[PDB]
Parts: sequence; C-alpha cells; structure tokens
Amino acid sequence: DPVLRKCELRIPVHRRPVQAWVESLRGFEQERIGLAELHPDVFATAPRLDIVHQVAIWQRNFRRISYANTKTRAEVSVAHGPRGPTSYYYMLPMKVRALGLKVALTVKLMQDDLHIVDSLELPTADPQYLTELAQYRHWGSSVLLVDLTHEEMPKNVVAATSGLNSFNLIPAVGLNVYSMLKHQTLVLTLPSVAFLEDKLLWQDSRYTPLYPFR
Amino acid sequence: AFVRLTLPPPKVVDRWNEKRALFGVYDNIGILGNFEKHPKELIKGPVWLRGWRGNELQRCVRKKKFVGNRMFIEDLHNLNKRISYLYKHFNRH
Amino acid sequence: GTSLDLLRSLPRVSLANLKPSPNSRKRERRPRDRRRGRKHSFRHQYQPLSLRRLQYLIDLGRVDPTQPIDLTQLVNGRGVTIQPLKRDYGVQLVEEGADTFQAKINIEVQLASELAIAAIEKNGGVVTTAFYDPRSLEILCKPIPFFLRGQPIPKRMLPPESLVPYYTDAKNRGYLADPAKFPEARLELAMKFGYVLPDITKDELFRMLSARKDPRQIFFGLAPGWVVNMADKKILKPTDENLLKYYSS
Amino acid sequence: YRAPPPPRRRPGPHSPDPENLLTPRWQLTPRYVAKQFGRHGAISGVPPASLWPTPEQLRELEAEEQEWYPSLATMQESLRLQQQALEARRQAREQRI
Amino acid sequence: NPGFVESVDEYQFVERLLPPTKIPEPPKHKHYPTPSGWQPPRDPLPSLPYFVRRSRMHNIPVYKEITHGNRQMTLIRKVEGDIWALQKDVEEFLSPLLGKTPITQVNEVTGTLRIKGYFDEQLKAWLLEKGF
Repeated sequence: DPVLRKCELRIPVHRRPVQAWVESLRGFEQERIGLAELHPDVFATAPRLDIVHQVAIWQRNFRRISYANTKTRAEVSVAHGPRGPTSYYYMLPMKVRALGLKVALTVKLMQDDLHIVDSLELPTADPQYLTELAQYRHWGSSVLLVDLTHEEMPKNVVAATSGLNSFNLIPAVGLNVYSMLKHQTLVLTLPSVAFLEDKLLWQDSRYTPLYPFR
Repeated sequence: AFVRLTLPPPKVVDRWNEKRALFGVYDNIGILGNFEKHPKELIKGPVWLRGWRGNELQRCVRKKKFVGNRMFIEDLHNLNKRISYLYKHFNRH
Repeated sequence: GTSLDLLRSLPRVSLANLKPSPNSRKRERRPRDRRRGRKHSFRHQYQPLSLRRLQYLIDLGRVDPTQPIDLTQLVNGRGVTIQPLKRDYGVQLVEEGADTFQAKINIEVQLASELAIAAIEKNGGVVTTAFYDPRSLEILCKPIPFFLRGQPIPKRMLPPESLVPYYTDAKNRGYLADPAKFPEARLELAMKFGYVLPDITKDELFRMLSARKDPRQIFFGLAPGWVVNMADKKILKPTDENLLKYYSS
Repeated sequence: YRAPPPPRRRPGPHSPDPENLLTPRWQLTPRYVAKQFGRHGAISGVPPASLWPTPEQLRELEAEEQEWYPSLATMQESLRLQQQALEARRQAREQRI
Repeated sequence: NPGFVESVDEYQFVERLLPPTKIPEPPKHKHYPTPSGWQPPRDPLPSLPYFVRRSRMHNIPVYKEITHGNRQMTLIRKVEGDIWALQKDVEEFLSPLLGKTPITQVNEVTGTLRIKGYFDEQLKAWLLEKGF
C-alpha cells in the first residue's frame, strides 16, 4: 500500500506539484514505501542563495556580543581601542527570513540531500544501526532529524541521536538555515512538512500587525 | 624585534560539538512559534541591551537608568563624569 | 525551467561557499596606512475614503455587501490606516470616483459630501453620519485591548458645540437631525438630481438598512454600559439599578 | 546530540506578591488586577461585580458629567443665544452701513 | 447575587468584529470586466514560454518608478519562464508606440526588467491581450 500524500493547500494551476520518495527508518531496505506531493511554491522556489547568505550572517551576528574593553588616557591611573560591551543585534524582514528558509528547502531537495520520512521510529535505539542505515542509503556524514514536537519524539531515536555528534535531532520549531547548511543531508517527517508549509504559505497577504502577536 | 624560537601548542577544534552543531536552533521561534515570542526575546546579555541596540552614549545612558539604583557611588560618579565629556563632543561638535 | 536543471547537477553547497551579493557592501576607510593617515489640533484631521476606493472594496468583496458599511469593518478590512498617535478625529470621502462607483448600500460616515449623499441615495443606498469621540473611536477600532484592561462599554459621546450645527443639520443627515424632515429632505434630494426616489421601505432589507443605534450607544450590537465575557465568548449585561442611574447621569 | 526543549512562555494568570520589595508598584495596582481578569476572565477569579465603579466613585463621575459635560438642552439654548447675538450684529452692520 | 447576566444571542456581532489575517479571494461576478474595471486573468492562459503571475491582490505586477527625480521607469517583477522572450516581445510592442527601440536593462538575477519612461497603461492593456 503506497503512502500517497497531497498538498493540503491549493497548488497553483500554472505550477505542477513537486514529488519525492517517502521513506521509513524501520528497516535498512525500507528506502521507498510511498510517494508524496510537495507544494511548488515552497519546494520549487527560485534559487536565491544570497538570502540564504544573508540569513546565515544574521543568525550568527544577531546574537553577537563583544565584551572587549580598553581604558583611555583619562581612565589610566588605547586611543581607538574597544570600549565596553558592544552589541551587533539586528533584524531582517520577516518575509525575507521566511523566503530564506524556503530557498534552503529547495536546495536540499534539488541536490538530493533531503529525505522525506513517514516517521522517525527506529526498531532499535543502538546508534550503530542508525549510522549503518545512513551508509546503506548513501546519506551524508552529517544527518539532521526533524520532528513535529519535542515532547512526542520517539525514545529510541533520542538515545541514538543524542549520542551521535554528526547526527543531530531537533524539533520542528527549532529548524533553521544554519543547521541545514551545517548538516550534509536533512531528514524531515511527513507531519513536519505539512507543519512547515502552513506557516510558509500562511505568509501570503499582509494585514499588517497593529501590535506584537505575543 | 626577536621572535619565538618554538611553535605554539597545537590547538584542536571540534566543529560538530553540541554548541557549534546546535548553534542557532530556535532562531525561527517567531515564525515557527506563531510569533508569540519575538527572536529579540532570545538575546542573552546585559539587561539594558537585551532586544535593544544603540551607540556607546545611548548604551551607557541606558545602563545608568537600568541599574542606577544598583550602581556603586564610585561607579555612578565616574560614569557621570565620562558622560559629561561624551555629551559635549557629540552634542556640541 | 532550465535553471532547475543547473541546480540538480551542482554539488551540495557548504557554509564556506556563502558569498555576499555583488555591491552589497561598500568599501570602508580606516587609518591603518597613509591613505587615511595625515588628514490645527482642534480642527478634526478628517481622513477621506474615495468613491473609486469605495468601489473596488465592494468589487473585491473585501467588505460584505450584505452587512451595512461600518467604519470598524473598514478597519478590519484594512481599508484605511488610522494612527491614534496621529490623533485622527474625522472620516470623510473623496469627490473623485463618482462615475466609476455604481452601487447601493447602507453606510455611516462621520462626514459625507452633500453631492455624494444624493448619488448613493440615487443608487438606493442609505447614508447617515454619527459622532465617535476620538478616544472612543480609538477604542472602537481596537475592541480587544480594553477588554484585556477590563474597561466596560461606555456611553458614546456627543460633538462639541462647534460641530453641533453640522450634525444637527437635516441635510447633513446627522443622528442629531430631526427625523420628521428626513422624508421631506429625501424627496428634495431626489428632485435636485431629478431621479425617481426609491422608497427605502420598499426594500426587503429595509429594517436592516434603516436600523440605527442610540446616540449614547457606541455599538448597534452592544448597548452602552454593557460588559463582554471575553473568556466565555459571551456578553454580560449589568443588573444593578444604580448602574442604570450611572448611565443616566 | 539532541536539541534542548524549546523555550516556552508560561501561560495562565500569575499573581505578583504584594509584600515583595522587588515587584514594581504598577504591577500591584487594581488596573493590573483588572488586567488579570481581561486575560483569563473567570479563570482569573476576579469578581465581575468589583469591576464596576464603587458608589463613592459613582458620585464623583456624576459631578464631573454635570460640571463639564453639557446636556442637549443646554447646548440648544447656547445656540439660540449665539444666533440672537449674530442677528443683532447683522442688524447693527446694516444700520451702520 | 451576580450583577451580570450572560447571553449568547448578541455575540454574533462580536464574532463579526474578529480581525482577519488572510485576504479573501475575489468573488465571482456575473459580467466581466467589473464596473470599476477589474477583470481576473483571462482564460485560457497563454502558452507562451514566459508566464506573468498576478500579485497577491490579483493585480498586474507593473509599478511606475522614478529615480534621480528625472528618470521615469516601469518595472515588471513577477515574470516566470524565459525573460528574454518577454523582452523581445516587449521591445517589439513598445518600439512603434515609443517610436524607437526602448532603452531597458535586464536584471536576470532578480528576474526583473526596467524600462525608461512611463508605459504602464499601454503595457497593462497589452498584457490583457496576451491573456495574462
């Protein structure tokens, strides 16, 4: 019984749906069990890598705080040395940030670095099984595993992923461009794809926020 | 000048450690969290510059207001004197 | 899309491969070397809505035609941008778009053009003007926040004596106008254009179109002095007689 | 490695301790108590009856309404007086010119 | 004895007051073009190599732009497909009306075309003829 998924939102008529092979981690040879459809406006966006470049700089430099300081002549018991703690925080436009994440998803899929999976459940929690399966499926040295929510993630995967430095497991809300670029291949659960699409596709329209959504 | 006659000790850096590997996670809390928490809320550092940025004078002024009631008398007086010199340069020259 | 064909062939990109966009960053000058070495408030700030701007909203269905036009619905539909810090006090219309706006609907605007009133009435729409206090209007635009504060619905305010003549004027169609003159006034406007006056009573939705709230009443749905059970998604009505005296005061 | 649990803001009513010195004064005002009711309504537990003005507050409001806010009848009388003054001014201008 | 009585009958107005977040799609009209002048994209869509999608507001993505206070410009952004084919057709269409080959710069990276002068009205009408 093939696992067939269709985009919940209306795909544009002039754009055909994107498709990929659904996989399962239950067995080594369970590479293909179904075929899924992906929204072209999410997984077939233009390859604008400068936005990805900007997002990476923003991600690294928005948390940057420098504590370097030097004393001037008036403070001596450097003419142009560091003066106290300095902040470099800045905010990119919300639409651009959403687009940057979209661009990253296309790059991984077009480059055969994205692996769509039905569920993360594993027959055993041994890290050896996970690494060997990655070798069998020719995955990259670093594999990123994403689940819908942190609370419900399978126990077996947590033990293996926690003990693996190059295989890192994150929740869906924790997904970011930096991790995707840092990790050679991305593993996404089917519910996560639907979760990601809704927020990205929700961005349509403006109805400018008169107040923060907190 | 004269230079070291020996090499510095070798340094080994792990690029896949938990800190580097997981750096940036949850930076999309706003978009992926319904915007309930703004990413500026994730800034960790001095209280007077969490979610805010400005020039040194603004940073110093904000620092004074935020912890002025908790500032030492010696520190507060020194900060006031430094601010006085800074104020004249920026606001008169 | 041959561009996609390029993407598939290309190998996986890495963090180091990232490069700033051309011309993104300009050059900077530093003193390391010789290069830099050596050396009106009282007047209401009326905000207009054009008839052409009015027409497209109906055409796009941004505002429900069945529902009478309400300023809050325009705010909900993002028709106009109002800033309390700007302290906007009035709403009006733009004379432009008279011949591109063929529609009939009930509407209430703080200010309406005399010529515009007849044209929409000629189409069959119902137009009146009501006074919302600038503080009350700001509350009206944003109902949820004062519920969070816990404030109750207050009585709608009245215009100052400077603007009382405008609202009281029958031709202005203000809520302070004498209803007895409206039948006579409506006929006069029809004669001015000469169009055959369509009686509002004939309309099937006459009661819905002609319904008007009390001058004290901010909301047609909600009477003044009312409370809302936001947590329970319900409306709470005061049951204290003294509160009625408070509202009467 | 596995990422740490996502940061989450605590929901639900939270009552600051009045005795605590650190807590700001504005967080202990009745407006804050009214704020608690608005956020969660019945879950806050604030009695709705308290939200309405107290009788002493009511008397103050009534005085302000009468003192500063004229009624329709008072407004109408003022218009008549102004019209009479304007009518006299028009007559004075006509006879003078 | 509570001082408040709760009823669900009148809450319909409160439900109406709720703010929207997504712009609704335009309603179907019996006769096109709409009296204002709005007309949805023509059907069938053209089979040209380049497809021009409408804006989120379902409007033609043509914007009049002026730079340096003296250079009038018009920009088309939501161009999909072969931009070169569109430029060739645009150049051919505007050459008679303009009286000479239009001066334009192509930003292929952003998928945008910049044209000197204001010609949105003619292009917008011409775009309708193409069936977009």
